[PDB]
Parts: sequence; C-alpha cells; structure tokens
Amino acid sequence: DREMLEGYLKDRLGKVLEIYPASVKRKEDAIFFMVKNREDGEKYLVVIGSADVTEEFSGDYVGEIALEAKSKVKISERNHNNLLVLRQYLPWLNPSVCGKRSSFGTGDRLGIATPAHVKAFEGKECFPFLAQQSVREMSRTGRNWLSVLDDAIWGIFESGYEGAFGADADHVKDLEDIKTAIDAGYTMFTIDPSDHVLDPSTIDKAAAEHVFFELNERHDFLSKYEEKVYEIGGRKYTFDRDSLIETVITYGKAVDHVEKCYLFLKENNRNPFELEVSVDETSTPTTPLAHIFIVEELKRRGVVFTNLALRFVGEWQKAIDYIGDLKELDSTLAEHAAIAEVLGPYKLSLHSGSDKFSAYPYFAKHVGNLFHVKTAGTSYLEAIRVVARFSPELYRRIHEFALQRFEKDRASYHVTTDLSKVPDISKIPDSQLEDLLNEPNTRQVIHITYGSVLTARNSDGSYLFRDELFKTLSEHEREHYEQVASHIRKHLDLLGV
Ligand SMILES: [Zn+2]
Ligand SMILES: [Zn+2]
Repeated sequence: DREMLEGYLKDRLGKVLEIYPASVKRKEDAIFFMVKNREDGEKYLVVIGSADVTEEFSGDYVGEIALEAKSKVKISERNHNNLLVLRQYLPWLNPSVCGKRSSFGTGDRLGIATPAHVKAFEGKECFPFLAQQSVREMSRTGRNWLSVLDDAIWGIFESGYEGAFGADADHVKDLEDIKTAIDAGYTMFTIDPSDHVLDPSTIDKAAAEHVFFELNERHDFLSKYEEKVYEIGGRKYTFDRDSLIETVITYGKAVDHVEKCYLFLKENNRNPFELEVSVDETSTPTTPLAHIFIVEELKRRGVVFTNLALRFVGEWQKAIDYIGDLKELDSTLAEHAAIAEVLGPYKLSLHSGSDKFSAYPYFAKHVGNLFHVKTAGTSYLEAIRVVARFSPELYRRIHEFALQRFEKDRASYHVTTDLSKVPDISKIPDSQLEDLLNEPNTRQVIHITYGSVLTARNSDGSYLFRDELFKTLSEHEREHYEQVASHIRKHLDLLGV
C-alpha cells in the first residue's frame, strides 16, 4: 500500500511526506517516486531498491523496507546530478527532436508549471515543447538553460509522463548562448537575427543605399533573383527590382547572421537538433516575395531549418486577442502556406501566439499539421489569477507595483495598452480581483512586468513578492494546475488537435 510507505517515511523521518501516485516508476528491480512535504511544500526524490542503484544518488538513507530480499530507501534532493542519474534510469526523461509533426510550446517563466502543461496535452496528438524560455526571460528571472530544462524534467517526473517532449532554446542571438544551450542538451534552437533586421520605414534613403550596395557587391543578388519568376500554386511571384532591393536591405545581414549560427551548430552539436529561424521582428508584415527570398537564400547557403517564424499581417500584442481583418489574415496565410510547401516543406511558427484565439481556426486550416505556436506569458497570467484568488492582498501590492514599472518594462516591447482602461482597484472587492486578469490592459501590464516583480528587493534584502508568490502557488497546487492546464488546452483545442 501507498499509505504504509507514507507511514514508513513519517515514522522514520518525522515529516509528513505525501506521495504523488502518478510519479511512481519501476525499472529493473527499483522504484522511483516524488513526495511533497506538507509543512513547507518542498519536494523530494525517493529511490527504493538495490545496493548499487541507491548508491548513485546523493541522498540520506532511511533504512531497508521489506519489498514484495530487502530494498534500501534513499531520499534525495533534485539537484542537477541526481536528476541526471534519474534520466539515466528513466530514459524518457530526455528531450527529443520534434520533426514535421505539429507542436505547441508551453514556456514556464516560473519553473513550477510543467505538470499542468502535461495535463493540457493529455489525449492530444501534438508534440509538446515543455522546456522553453528565451535568453531575455532567463536574464530577467535569474535562470539558465540548465535550470529551465531541469525544472521541466522535474515537472514531467511529477506528472508521470513517459512520452516525447522538446526543449526550445528560445530567441537566441549570440553564439555563446547557443554553446551553453548545446551543453544543456536542448533539442531546438530558435535563432533570432533582429540585431541585423533593418526596418525600411525608419532609415534614411542613403543608409539603405549603402547597405544594399555592400550586400550586392558581396553576394550579387541582382543577377540571381532580379526578374526571376516563382509560380507557386495559382499565384506567380516576380522579383521586380525595387521589391528585391528592399527585401535585401531588410533581411540580408539577418540571413548572414542566421547562416553563421547554423554553421556554428553544425560544427559543435553532435547530438540531434532542429532549427527555427525567426523573422517575427519586422514591423511590416512579411511579404510573400520576402518569404521566398529568405527561404531561397537559406537553401542556397545549405541552411537546414524546420520552423520559419513569419511576421503575419495584423496585430500580435501580448496577452490579448488578434486584432485585424480576419479575411486578409486568411488569404495571406493561404499565400505563406502554399509557398512553404513548394519551397520546403517546413513548419510555420507563430511567435507571440498566446491567446490569439480568433486566428487559430485559420491557422489550423491552411497551416494544418505543420504549425508551431509559442506561449510563455499566459501561464504566468493564469498563475497571477490564482494568486489574486487566494492571496488578494499580495495581488493588490503586485498590481500597484506593476502599474509603476509598466513604462520602463514596456519600452523594451511594443504594446498599445490603454492605461485609462485599467480598472481602479481601491474599490474592487478582493473576491473580484482575479476577474481583472480578464481585462486586456491589466493583462498586458501584468504580462510584461514579470521580471520586476519576480526580482524586486526590499531595503533589508528581503524580496517584495517572489517568496510570497511561490508560497501561495505551492499551497494551492491543484488550483494552479487546473487553471494553467485548462487554458493551454483551450489553445490546443482551438488549433484542431
Ligand atoms: Zn551577429
Ligand atoms: Zn519573436
């Protein structure tokens, strides 16, 4: 019985240690499970079995229990090395390349949301990317590739999931971060070339002339593409001189950067990987001609990629729904998908796709089974909703602090938040506080200030919210899980999977 394991541990340790029944695994003659301490919420690994298995873990022994010969009990902490050995014994706890099947990325800014994300994918065919954070997010939350992957795998171990998952090195720019991500075993690298994306509506004409002249002297794009026709499906696309000049000015050094990154990956990653190229940064929606140019330049240079992240028409602001003409969205999506199949095939990636419910149907029609969708912030928003539900004074303080940090934390993104429409909370009854994580502007304000709240210090050195927030989220674990899981499952449902 499980209850007699809990009683064995309690009598031999003096701690109420409750077993996640879904965590128990049995490989060879050994047993691995997770337990939660109901006093402080800390979680621990427990290994039950032979002499040499239990030896390869850093842990304190609790004695030998009759099993079914006697088996040693070893309680252990989830540091990186114990987790490495656990991934040896439970070999599904390792990230794997996704392929040309559809995928969904549930990024976790907090490191405690993976089991809920697992519950969301239950019953659905859609490759899950469970370890997904950007260099910027990890910079703002004090984490790294290793810690993000370890958190994701700890969550998987809790859930009991034995299926495939992925680890996305989101929005990487410089080769040293790529190298760190290679060392941590990540399976997809989403490379960002924005440092070299050149918005044509900002620069002076002369600078654009100079940049194009350099790129054309170095690569001679004119004689390769000028007046070249591309007959994709019904449509015919012609590289007229002007359109080609502006495509080159916008994307040339960016493609140089992406080639450099892909070559770095060929020279240094022995293990399998796949690659996502991000074109999301352009303010203008990506033209079909620019799509053609980018994919053809990547092919000509030998760059293997699996995911292309176009900047599609419309508005893609964080936390809120897609704004724009749904039928232009539909038609340009037909364009981009039809071109992707002839030039590839490959997957289209929807950066900042969290909560764009209206676009999903169009995406699940033309994109079909070759889609990727990336969500990280919405999980944090649902977590803050749980916080407001159970610690409303904490949410009140966070709300004021966030309204304050908003201006500095938004100058690094791109939103049209209407601060006038943020409800006045001094009147709102603690019961209704969660409901304003339904009002779009408050959604945005909470969304982009996550780093400030998560790292805000006091004078005496204490943290304003971090500790209280994690305590609250631990005390109400299944609440948190249900919220996050049901929202992500809303996503996957509307996406046709
Ligand atoms: Zn560069
Ligand atoms: Zn992006």
